Parts: sequence; C-alpha cells; structure tokens
Amino acid sequence: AAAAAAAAAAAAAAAAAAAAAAA
Amino acid sequence: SRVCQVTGKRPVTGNNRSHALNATKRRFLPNLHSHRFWVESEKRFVTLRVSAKGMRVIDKKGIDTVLAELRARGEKY
Amino acid sequence: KAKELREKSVEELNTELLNLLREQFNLRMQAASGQLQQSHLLKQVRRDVARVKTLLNEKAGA
Amino acid sequence: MIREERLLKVLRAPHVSEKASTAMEKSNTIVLKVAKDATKAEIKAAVQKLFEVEVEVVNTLVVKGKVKRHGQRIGRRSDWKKAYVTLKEGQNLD
Amino acid sequence: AKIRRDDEVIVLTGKDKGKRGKVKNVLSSGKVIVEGINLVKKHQKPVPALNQPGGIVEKEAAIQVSNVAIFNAATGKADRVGFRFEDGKKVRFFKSNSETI
Amino acid sequence: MKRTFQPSVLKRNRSHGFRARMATKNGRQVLARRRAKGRARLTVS
RNA sequence: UAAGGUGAUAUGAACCGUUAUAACCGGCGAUUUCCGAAUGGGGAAACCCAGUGUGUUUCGACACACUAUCAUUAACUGAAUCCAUAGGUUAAUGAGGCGAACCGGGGGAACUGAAACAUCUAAGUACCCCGAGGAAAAGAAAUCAACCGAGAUUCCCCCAGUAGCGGCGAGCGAACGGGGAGCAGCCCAGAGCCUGAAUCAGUGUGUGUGUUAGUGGAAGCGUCUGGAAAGGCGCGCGAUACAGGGUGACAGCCCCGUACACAAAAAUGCACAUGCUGUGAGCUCGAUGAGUAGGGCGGGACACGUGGUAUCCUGUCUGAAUAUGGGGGGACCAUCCUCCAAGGCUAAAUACUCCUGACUGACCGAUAGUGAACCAGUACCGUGAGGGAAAGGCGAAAAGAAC
RNA sequence: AGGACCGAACCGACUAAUGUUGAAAAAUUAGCGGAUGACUUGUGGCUGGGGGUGAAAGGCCAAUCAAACCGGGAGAUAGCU
RNA sequence: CGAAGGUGUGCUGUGAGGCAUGCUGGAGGUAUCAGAAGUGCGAAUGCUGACAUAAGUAACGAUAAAGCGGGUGAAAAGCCCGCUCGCCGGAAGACCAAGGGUUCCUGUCCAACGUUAAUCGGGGCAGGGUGAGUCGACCCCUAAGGCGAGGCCGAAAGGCGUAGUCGAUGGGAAACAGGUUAAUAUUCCUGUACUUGGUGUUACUGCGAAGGGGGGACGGAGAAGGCUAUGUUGGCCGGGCG
RNA sequence: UACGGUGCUGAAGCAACAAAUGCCCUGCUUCCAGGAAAAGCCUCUAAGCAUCAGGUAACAUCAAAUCGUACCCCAAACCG
Ligand SMILES: [Mg+2]
Ligand SMILES: [Mg+2]
Ligand SMILES: [Mg+2]
Ligand SMILES: [Mg+2]
Ligand SMILES: [Mg+2]
Ligand SMILES: [Mg+2]
Ligand SMILES: [Mg+2]
Ligand SMILES: [Mg+2]
Ligand SMILES: [Mg+2]
Ligand SMILES: [Mg+2]
Ligand SMILES: [Mg+2]
Ligand SMILES: [Mg+2]
Ligand SMILES: [Mg+2]
Ligand SMILES: [Mg+2]
Ligand SMILES: [Mg+2]
Ligand SMILES: [Mg+2]
Ligand SMILES: [Mg+2]
Ligand SMILES: [Mg+2]
Ligand SMILES: [Mg+2]
Ligand SMILES: [Mg+2]
Ligand SMILES: [Mg+2]
Ligand SMILES: [Mg+2]
Ligand SMILES: [Mg+2]
Ligand SMILES: [Mg+2]
Ligand SMILES: [Mg+2]
Ligand SMILES: [Mg+2]
Ligand SMILES: [Mg+2]
Ligand SMILES: [Mg+2]
Ligand SMILES: [Mg+2]
Ligand SMILES: [Mg+2]
Ligand SMILES: [Mg+2]
Ligand SMILES: [Mg+2]
Ligand SMILES: [Mg+2]
Ligand SMILES: [Mg+2]
Ligand SMILES: [Mg+2]
Ligand SMILES: [Mg+2]
Ligand SMILES: [Mg+2]
Ligand SMILES: [Mg+2]
Ligand SMILES: [Mg+2]
Ligand SMILES: [Mg+2]
Ligand SMILES: [Mg+2]
Ligand SMILES: [Mg+2]
Ligand SMILES: [Mg+2]
Ligand SMILES: [Mg+2]
Ligand SMILES: [Mg+2]
Ligand SMILES: [Mg+2]
Ligand SMILES: [Mg+2]
Ligand SMILES: [Mg+2]
Ligand SMILES: [Mg+2]
Ligand SMILES: [Mg+2]
Ligand SMILES: [Mg+2]
Ligand SMILES: [Mg+2]
Ligand SMILES: [Mg+2]
Ligand SMILES: [Mg+2]
Ligand SMILES: [Mg+2]
Ligand SMILES: [Mg+2]
Ligand SMILES: [Mg+2]
Ligand SMILES: [Mg+2]
Ligand SMILES: [Mg+2]
Ligand SMILES: [Mg+2]
Ligand SMILES: [Mg+2]
Ligand SMILES: [Mg+2]
Ligand SMILES: [Mg+2]
Ligand SMILES: [Mg+2]
Ligand SMILES: [Mg+2]
Ligand SMILES: [Mg+2]
Ligand SMILES: [Mg+2]
Ligand SMILES: [Mg+2]
Ligand SMILES: [Mg+2]
Ligand SMILES: [Mg+2]
Ligand SMILES: [Mg+2]
Ligand SMILES: [Mg+2]
Ligand SMILES: [Mg+2]
Ligand SMILES: [Mg+2]
Repeated sequence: AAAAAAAAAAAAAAAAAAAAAAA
Repeated sequence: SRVCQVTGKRPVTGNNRSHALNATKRRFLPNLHSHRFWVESEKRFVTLRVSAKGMRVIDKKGIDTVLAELRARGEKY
Repeated sequence: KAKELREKSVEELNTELLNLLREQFNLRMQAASGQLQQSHLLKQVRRDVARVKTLLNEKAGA
Repeated sequence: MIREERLLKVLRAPHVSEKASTAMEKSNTIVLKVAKDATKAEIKAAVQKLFEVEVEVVNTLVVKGKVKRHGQRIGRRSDWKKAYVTLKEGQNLD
Repeated sequence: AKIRRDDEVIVLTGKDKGKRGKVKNVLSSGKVIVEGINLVKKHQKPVPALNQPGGIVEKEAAIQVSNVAIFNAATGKADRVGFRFEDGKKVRFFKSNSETI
Repeated sequence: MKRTFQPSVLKRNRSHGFRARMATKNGRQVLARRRAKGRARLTVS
C-alpha cells in the first residue's frame, strides 16, 4: 500500500536562560 | 427580588459623581418593606413586598382596588 | 402485488405476513451458508413483507 | 408468550468455525449468530419453535467488532451477538 | 431520448467516419456501444478461478452519443430524429422525408 | 516523573461529559458553539 | 416522463423491465429504533430501573397506551379554626428547545485619543441577559412654528461640520426649514335609541395567478490537413432561438438547451368572486385618564459635561387645579400664538440573509478563492474551552501494459 | 509508653560524579533524612483568577503564575526596531 | 503547416526591454490606442514548500552475556528447535483493579514501521477467539458531596436550601475441586453443592408501617494463647547402583 | 502413527516438628486525641383487614434477566 508516514515537524517546545550572565 | 409589588419599581442604575466629577457605577434601590395589609372583602391579612410610595398609593386608593389591579397584572400577591 | 394484497382479509393478510416471514427466515439461514444462487429472493421477500405490513397499517385504524 | 415475528427476527445465522464444529459434536451445542438486542429467553423460545428441537439452556456473549483499515480510511466493523444453544441429552439438530 | 437501443446508426466522427452498425446498449452518461466498429484491443491478465483465459481480445468500447445518428435508409443519409405526439403517445419521426419510425 | 494526566473515565465523563455540559447555563452555549462549528464529537461521552 | 435500471470508490454475480403496478421525478399519506427541551424515576448522552390501566398467556410471561415541570381555569376536597383559608387530588388548555444577521428592552467595560492623566473620548461600542416578528420599534400633537402658517411615524438627500457643548482642550454636533420615498387613521374612558347595515378576525365552495414534476422546440454538406475537424477551402439554410455547456482541435445547422408555445390528478402562497361563525357600524346626549402634572434632593437621555439651562425619564420625600383649567413656545415674568399628557391599537416606505432558485462579474484559478475544489472543522494537538493543517489534473476512451 | 532508637517497604531530595542537543523538557549511580505519625497513599468530592490555596517561598493553580488558559474588544498602542 | 509556457542562440534599444528562430511542449494568444490595478523582491531573527551544509561525522537508548550444532530461505549473530553459559528471583515470577481497546491465537507477505539484517514481530492482510443464578458491574442502602418540586433571595442570568433523589472507596443472599482449548474459564464439561424469589399443594393461626426498638455499628498501640497456610525431617511406594 | 501428539491403566498417598504479618480478632488488656450513616435482618404494634387476605414449618414446580469477562496490567500495549 502507501502509508506515507511523514508528519510535520512540531519540534520547538520552550527554552530557559540558565546561563552565567555577564552583569 | 427587589420589586415594589404595587408600582413595579425596579432598582435603577446610575453614577455616583464625586465632587471632582470622578464617575462610578451605582444601583439606586427602591425603598422596600414587607408590610402586612388588612383587607375586608377577604376578611383576613395579606402580605405585600411594598414600597413606601406603594403604602401611600394604597393609603390613597384602598387595598382591595390595588389587589384587583395586582390580580389583573397576574401575580400571587 | 399490492393491488391484490388490498383484496384480502385482515387475518389473511396477517397469515400472509407470517408465512412471508418464514420464507424470509429460511432464505436468511440459507444465505448465511453456501446455499443461495438465486440472490434476488431476499430483496423480493423483504419488499413484499414491507408491503403486507403497510397494508395492515392502513387497514387497521382506517 | 413471545411475538412470533420477533422470534422470526432474532435468529440471523449459524456460526462456522472449528470451535463451533467441536462444540456441535462433543456437547450437542449449536452455535448461532443472533440479533444485537436479543436475550436468553427469547433465543431459547425461538430455537425451540423454529427448528422444533428441545433445548436445555442458552449461553450468550457479545463479539466486539474489529477496527479495520480499508483503503486508507479507518473503519469500524459492526458488533453482534453469539449464542451457544445447547440441546437435550441425545437429540440431533443439524 | 433519441438514439434508442434497436436501430442501426451511422457514426459521424471518429477513426471510422463513414461506417455504421447496430446499437447494443446505451450507457448512463451518453456513451452508446455500437456493433463492432470502434473496437479496442483490451489486454487481459488472467485469473485461476472465474474462467478467463487471458489474451488480446478485440472487444468494442464506447463512442459518444452525439456522434451517432439514425441511418435513414429511405435516402441513405443520416437524419436528425424529432418527436411528435401521435394518438396521445409521443413517438419518433425523421426530418428529411418526415416518416415515422 | 508523575505526569499531569492520570486518566480516569469516571472523572472525565463527570466533568467534561455531555450531561455535565448540559446542566449549566454557559455549558449549553459550549455545546451550541460546537454544533455551529460542526464538530465530529461534541464532548467526550 | 419511461426503455432502461439495481445511489458513489466499484468492476463483478444475481436479477427486474421494453406500453406501462421495472427504475427515475413531484404531491399526499404510513413506518418513523435510541439519545437529545426528553417530558415516568434516574444517569458516566445514545443506558438502567419502573408503576398504573387495557389485553391476550401454550402461566414462561409478552404486547399496547399512559405517567415531567410550571402559567391559566374547572370540579373534588380540605388544615391549626367557627365558617372559611392555604394545601392536596385529577382534568383540559399552552409554554419549554434550536436558529446566522436585523429589532426593542435590562446591564455595560478597557486598551485607546487627550502627544502624560483624573472631567471628557473610545461608546451606550464589544459583550452578557430577556422578549417578539418577518420585520421590529415609533406612531395620530399637552408637536412645531412665528403673528404667517404646517397638520401622525419611519427612512434618504440637503441645512451643516453651521448654532452650540467642551480640563472651551481632544473631540462631540443638532434643529428650525426645504426637496423626496411612502402616506391610514381609529377605539375604551358610557348611557339611552336606532337594533345588525360599515367592519375586521377565524372557518369554507368557485375563478384567475404562482410554486413543487415536466413537453414540443428550427436549420449542412463535399474536400485538404490531421490520430480525430467543430479548422482551412467552396457551396447552401434557420433565426421572436448567434445565452451557455458538452462533443477525439474553435460547431447558430451533432447532442443537451435557450427564444417562443403549452401542460398539474394533488397540496398550495396570493388577488379575489363569496358563503359561514363571532363582530357590530349609526344617531343624540354626556363623560375629558391623580399620589398624576409640577417641587426639593441624587442620577440619566436629548449635540447640551449644572452652566444663566429649557424639555424628557425616575431612586426618594412631597404634591394641586381639573376646559373660566393646564402644558409648551430654550433661565424667568406679563400679553399673544398653539396644543390638550397622566389608557390603548395600527398597514406601508426602512434594517438583515442560516437559507431556496435564476442571473452577472475590468472577482480568485490550487502558497489564490472560505480553513475546506478531495470522504474537512477530518487527520492531529490540547484534560477542557478551543487551536487546526496538507492534500486538484494519465488519456479523447482504461484502450491501466497479453506474452 | 513515645511527633523515642538503629533499619528495609514507602515517602523524600543533603553531598558528589555522570549528564548536559541526555536514556529523561530535573534523571541514573554511590552514599543520605524520616520511617506508629504534624506520616504516607488509593478512590470520589470541594474552593476559580485580583480569585483560590498557602507549617509563608510571592510558592502552587495541567511541563506557564508579582495575578492561569481559551475566545472576543483587536489590525490595542509603539515619538521605538 | 503547432498557441501559451520552458530551454538555447542571433539581432536591436540610452535602460526597464523588444523581435526573429532551432529544440521541448500540445491549446490557446492578442496587435493598435485607451482604461483599471491585489502591478515589478535580495534583504523584514520575514511565511510555506524543496534541497544543501556539518557528514556518511556523533549515535544505535542500562557495563544481565553470550557460544555451538540442526531446521527455514535466495539471505540467519538476532527467528524455531536442542545443548551449554549468564541475570532477576518481596521480581526482571504470578493474579488484578485503573487505563488502553483486538495488541490475544492461527495462516500468509515483508512495500512502510523495528534506531541495522529479518524468513521474525506488539507491523500489513484474511480468519478465529471472550460462554456466569454463585466473580464483578446493574440492583437495595447510605458518607463527603451534587441536582434540588414548593420556598427564601437576586437588575436578568441565577445563588442557597426543605421534601426528596442521586452519589462508593464502604454495608447487603449464594460454588468449590478436577479436566479440556492455539485462544475462554470459580463462566465450558464431570462430580458434589448452596442462595433469594415467585406460583401451586398439605398442615397451623393474628397478619400488617412512610412508625417505635434491638442489631447492623465501627479508634490507635500492644500482649498472649490456640491454630492454619506453608516448609523441613523420618516412614511408605516407585525408579538407580553410577 | 502426521513425531505434533493422542487413548487405557496407574502404587504409595501417612507421621513428627517448626510456624506466619493470614484466621479466632468486628476478641482481650490498655491509652485519650474519644473513635461513619442508612438498608438488609430480628421483633412490637396503630391504621385497617376479619378467618377473606395474609404470615411460617415444609413439599413439588418455574425463574435468576442485561452488561464486562480475550490480552498487557511496575509495561515494548496505561501516563510521559
Ligand atoms: Mg468612565
Ligand atoms: Mg454473560
Ligand atoms: Mg457530438
Ligand atoms: Mg477532544
Ligand atoms: Mg451504479
Ligand atoms: Mg425519560
Ligand atoms: Mg431508580
Ligand atoms: Mg431526566
Ligand atoms: Mg480609561
Ligand atoms: Mg489608561
Ligand atoms: Mg493618552
Ligand atoms: Mg410595531
Ligand atoms: Mg395619545
Ligand atoms: Mg392659526
Ligand atoms: Mg424537452
Ligand atoms: Mg433542437
Ligand atoms: Mg489536442
Ligand atoms: Mg386627556
Ligand atoms: Mg386613573
Ligand atoms: Mg409626583
Ligand atoms: Mg416628577
Ligand atoms: Mg424643574
Ligand atoms: Mg433633576
Ligand atoms: Mg412638563
Ligand atoms: Mg421665549
Ligand atoms: Mg499549480
Ligand atoms: Mg487552499
Ligand atoms: Mg521514630
Ligand atoms: Mg538514590
Ligand atoms: Mg530510622
Ligand atoms: Mg485575573
Ligand atoms: Mg521576595
Ligand atoms: Mg506549572
Ligand atoms: Mg492584571
Ligand atoms: Mg500591530
Ligand atoms: Mg478599539
Ligand atoms: Mg513541436
Ligand atoms: Mg496567460
Ligand atoms: Mg514558448
Ligand atoms: Mg481552453
Ligand atoms: Mg533592499
Ligand atoms: Mg528570508
Ligand atoms: Mg537540515
Ligand atoms: Mg551527506
Ligand atoms: Mg568531524
Ligand atoms: Mg571522531
Ligand atoms: Mg560511535
Ligand atoms: Mg540496545
Ligand atoms: Mg551501548
Ligand atoms: Mg546458528
Ligand atoms: Mg545478539
Ligand atoms: Mg543470580
Ligand atoms: Mg508481571
Ligand atoms: Mg492492529
Ligand atoms: Mg503471540
Ligand atoms: Mg503470525
Ligand atoms: Mg529486503
Ligand atoms: Mg528494517
Ligand atoms: Mg499483528
Ligand atoms: Mg458475590
Ligand atoms: Mg440510592
Ligand atoms: Mg443530599
Ligand atoms: Mg441547590
Ligand atoms: Mg420553582
Ligand atoms: Mg465499594
Ligand atoms: Mg459492596
Ligand atoms: Mg490467555
Ligand atoms: Mg453453565
Ligand atoms: Mg431499626
Ligand atoms: Mg484497633
Ligand atoms: Mg500443617
Ligand atoms: Mg525424603
Ligand atoms: Mg561413577
Ligand atoms: Mg482477563
């Protein structure tokens, strides 16, 4: 048959800062 | 509810104006009491959610005519 | 065939309905198995039991 | 007394499987495929009246229909009811 | 409908204009099937059951109903067929020489 | 960890079912907003 | 109407049918499971449990019908109570729910603009709620006007961005008057006496018209190109039809049509012809809407923000005259002019399109046009409200590649 | 006997290392605290956004909280990029 | 006798451009002069689709562990079978509820899925499969609580609440052992049971409730006694003399 | 014998000891922080019903409906 198992890339969820910030 | 059972005086709305004209919303409530009215053609007492102008209009007319008008308005008085 | 099915009595239409139903049941049990080449008889008996029940419904009460 | 057209409407098919054949030979139980809203007393009265065979007790279950994918669109097969009608001791019914 | 089942038609266009033949059966959309004129060479892939051998069979495929016309044998031409009410029963008739089929 | 959907069909039908939508006043406008939207299943039940 | 059909992907077996009970289409009926206002009680919507009455019963039980709540009235009753009263028992008579926009009413913001912000603006806008109709509201002067005069309401164009209102800022913004669309006026405030005539509402027989199936419907050939001609070439004909859509390449003359001319047993919207049931016009005399108009206080609507503020509505206290009387004429007073509130009803012009048809497009042609040319509010995501896609094209005909 | 003791279930989360576009949008390993109580947990109910709840950190309220999410006002506004 | 469009060339214009033609395409295009614009893209961390790059690089997801022969096929490290080896053994074993919804079993295929191969599979396809008086729901009874006829209250919506009526995670009658299926079993079959109701027959007489009462009907910790599940040892029966 | 299987037969089938968190236990001792509700079920009667109905010890006879019963269920199938 022809399944064509290619759904769209919904990838990006969130983020954070979490970094040593120069200040 | 807050209804004069004689004259149908609903609580109206308006604005409290300040002295500096700041506006806010308010509710003018009709002056209500729960008076117990003496009829004669029924020879008993009956209560009414009457206002004070309702007590004065019943003072003017007589209670039985007002009860005729209230039953013609269709309510359990 | 409803022209002639008007021209039967009420209990005769009832018994016609019952015997049509026995034909429908035997055709149903046949076509469940490998026992039916005349396949149109199912449709024929089903439409005709619809007609007999319709004429019962229009006789009884009217 | 049950309606005769109702007893004619209930039984829809027999069943055709290895378990059905072995249950027909080893225990004298016919296996039927019956209507969806049948019940035990109506099935017993119908199987005693139509086939004209003495019947002890009836055992019913509801087969859940599968979910197939014909073509590419998914679809639901229709559920139904299966009934193990046993027969009396020493009594043939094909 | 004009072009009915029985009558010998003559086609007006196609690979075989100037040929003619009978009519076997008319389809839904308006594609009649004539007696062996617009034949097609349908290849056949076989089957174990159903009793089909499998080969080139030169059966007839369709030709559209606005390319056929009734073979007016009283003159030899093709002739558009009109209609007429006769006896309370609508029938066909020609246009050239106006006879009723 | 313990994720934020521990499914239980009793609570599911009791809080988002058709009758629990039909009981209130802005629940009947929820069902009338999905019928005009023409959805497949109106609620869970 | 009918020679072909048994809906679509979808071929197949099985059939039915060719003069009219095959099929197709329209009218009227009958069936109309279960959930849903659900309405017999319940509830995790599409399930469980009933009771009463009527039947039949091979006593195993099945079948049918009924049973919500309130509003109204009718009878039965019926407490502390003496009559009585609430209450309760049935009975009928209605409502309930959905539905896009438009309408009227009850409530009612904020971002924003003011180059900040508080008066103001945004706006009585969005939104919530109630009620009714195909329209709704308004509506027959206690209105204007200006010493002339007009004589309901609504809507459009002007007057006019004028006169005004305005931390006189931002902005808000009439009316008088004039041109048009359309124009319809009546009743209870009550008695005698004509005593059934105008009248409208509801129920019907007949005509005509329209809708829901439909029918007829003109007129072309030979040749070269080509796979095929509707193309080129020459030669004809129709036209109250050359609007359009197909057809193997661009067809008035191949097909379906349109122009025109007809057709409906049945339901039917309407103009009515008009019967029936309620209904009374008509005359005279009288009556002239009271806790009301006004007033104090606090608010709101008029363009009008308390300003010198008219006029309208009322939350509260008060409170007359009543036709020789009263309201208004933009504070207020006196003459004049005009009109008669405190009880109703009323067609039209006007607003709108979830729809049902016909028709048009200096509208889009698959990242456009609705989100959706396709089996889309679908897949899918979200507990849930909700969010929400992609995805058209072989050919002319499957002739879809025998071997 | 006890908000007693040492310690597995069970609740946690103190230190270190590993991972950190990992096996995992907070975990594994080795140790660690409580472990008859102000414990812990199953199942159902309740409190709704200036509101809840809080042995109180502005914490938690569906991987989001100095005021959730979804729709609407709405193409808010933007002397800014 | 070949339109748009696509790809090449040659000419020409001050430039945006224009014309002619060869190939591909297979049905539309439009002079001239005017008219109206959704009218010109290279940039907006622009939007969607496609394809690069890092790159055939990191990784292949528990440091419980594999090895050999025989079968199957075109193809065996992973499948089936056998022999060894290892790991869990208060679990990495068994039975369930919640939850999921045919994944369970057979036959067939390996396109896609499996982080690789695959004849294998919880993948595709066709067929099969769940049997209840006693298990559990449904039912009777209530808790926290929900809806709540009348009622009270509230601009409207509605809020609260009595009668009631729902609401289990609790209370309430009754089945165990053995055997079979590829797939069910306290359900099927064999043996032995038990419970609540109708009906009817025999004997006997105070029965009846929307009521009164008893009971149902209840904490934490601990301690002892009796036991049982269950194991160990002997005996007994059968097998064995390495 | 289809190497998968499948049918008939089939002896012993006791005793001692240890022993649970499970049972007696919804018990007993003890503490204070003072430990669900209603129906089943037993019983008393008012209404009334008057030897009619009913009740209860049997005895026979009929019923027990509908729904879930596959599979995973500390997981490759639920939530990630
Ligand atoms: Mg304001
Ligand atoms: Mg069952
Ligand atoms: Mg043609
Ligand atoms: Mg959903
Ligand atoms: Mg067809
Ligand atoms: Mg109901
Ligand atoms: Mg019930
Ligand atoms: Mg209900
Ligand atoms: Mg503001
Ligand atoms: Mg502000
Ligand atoms: Mg500002
Ligand atoms: Mg009106
Ligand atoms: Mg008036
Ligand atoms: Mg005058
Ligand atoms: Mg015609
Ligand atoms: Mg014609
Ligand atoms: Mg072509
Ligand atoms: Mg007056
Ligand atoms: Mg008066
Ligand atoms: Mg006054
Ligand atoms: Mg006043
Ligand atoms: Mg004044
Ligand atoms: Mg005032
Ligand atoms: Mg006045
Ligand atoms: Mg003046
Ligand atoms: Mg395209
Ligand atoms: Mg699109
Ligand atoms: Mg301790
Ligand atoms: Mg640890
Ligand atoms: Mg410890
Ligand atoms: Mg908030
Ligand atoms: Mg702080
Ligand atoms: Mg959070
Ligand atoms: Mg805020
Ligand atoms: Mg913007
Ligand atoms: Mg705005
Ligand atoms: Mg070419
Ligand atoms: Mg173009
Ligand atoms: Mg080109
Ligand atoms: Mg074209
Ligand atoms: Mg640039
Ligand atoms: Mg870019
Ligand atoms: Mg990339
Ligand atoms: Mg590469
Ligand atoms: Mg590198
Ligand atoms: Mg490297
Ligand atoms: Mg590597
Ligand atoms: Mg691995
Ligand atoms: Mg590894
Ligand atoms: Mg090997
Ligand atoms: Mg390996
Ligand atoms: Mg080990
Ligand atoms: Mg396990
Ligand atoms: Mg599957
Ligand atoms: Mg398996
Ligand atoms: Mg298999
Ligand atoms: Mg391969
Ligand atoms: Mg693979
Ligand atoms: Mg599978
Ligand atoms: Mg039990
Ligand atoms: Mg209950
Ligand atoms: Mg309660
Ligand atoms: Mg309540
Ligand atoms: Mg009420
Ligand atoms: Mg329970
Ligand atoms: Mg229980
Ligand atoms: Mg199993
Ligand atoms: Mg059994
Ligand atoms: Mg008691
Ligand atoms: Mg205790
Ligand atoms: Mg023992
Ligand atoms: Mg031993
Ligand atoms: Mg040895
Ligand atoms: Mg199971």
